[PDB]
Formats: sequence, C-alpha cells, structure tokens
Amino acid sequence: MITRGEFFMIKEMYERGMSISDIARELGIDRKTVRKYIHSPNPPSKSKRKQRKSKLDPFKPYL
DNA sequence: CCTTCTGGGGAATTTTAAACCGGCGATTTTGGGGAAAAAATAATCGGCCTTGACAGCTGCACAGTAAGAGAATTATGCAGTGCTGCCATAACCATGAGTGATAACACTGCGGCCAACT
Repeated sequence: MITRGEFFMIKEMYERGMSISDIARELGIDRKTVRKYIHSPNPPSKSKRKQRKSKLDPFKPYL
C-alpha cells in the first residue's frame, strides 16, 4: 500500500538506473515489495472491503 | 711536437611503472516459507454540547379542472308467439359378452345371554 508519491518515487528512481536494493533501503521498503511494484500499472493505495455483520442486525427489521 | 684525456652521438639493452583484463573470493539479492508485530479499518461505547418544543387546535377560503353521483332518456337485446319443415330417436328383433348371482367353506361382526361389581 505504498502511496501515490512512494510509488512514483520507486518507479522513477528505478527507471533512472539506480539500483533496486539501495532504492528499497532509501525508501524503507522490503526488496520483494519494491521489486513487485516495479512491474505494476499504478500506485496501489486502496483496499476494498464489503459490509460486515453487526449487533443490531436481528432487531433492525423490527426497529 | 707527440701523447693522453674527455665529450658527444647512435645503437643496444634493462627495469619499473602504469593500465587492462581475467580469475578468484565475498557479499548481496532474490525467492519462498513461517512467525510476529504494527497499522489500518470498522464497529461499538460513553459522554459532552447544544437546541427544539412544550406551551388549545386546525379548518376553512379561493382558484381551476376533473370526476362522479343521481335522474331522465334512448338503444338494444332478450323474450314471447304463431306456422311450417326436417332431423333425431325410438321401437322391435337377433346375437354376443359382461356381470350379477349361486354353491361352499372360512373368517368375522352383531345380538342374546350370563356374571361380576357398585
């Protein structure tokens, strides 16, 4: 979940010719994570989750 | 008057410094698996801050359009009646097939009789 700026920085510094491992060191990210993000379309910073059960569900129709 | 010393130059050789390229040893990095920790997200909890309402109640008036409710009128479909013709059914006889009936034995249902308890 590296933010827009983090992903932009990773992609740019990698494409400039800078080595990937020291890129990860500089940005404080795991080498596997950085390498995976190298070949990625756009910055991933969103997680989608659907609704979940609550306590007032059985009573909701009655209310 | 003569001899010896020295110096310059061209060629041959040697050594050391520098740079490249290859080989060898070390660390790094990538990938996968397992555990631990952090953070993010959602849900649930308590509580503070702020304000609306409760103060008789709302039914009516006008505007225009549309609908509808009741009564009178009209159209139409059903019904009723008479006369004639055609189709259906019914009546009889014959023959075949199905079912209700009859005999016999076995099992079960109902009515008459005896006994036990209150």
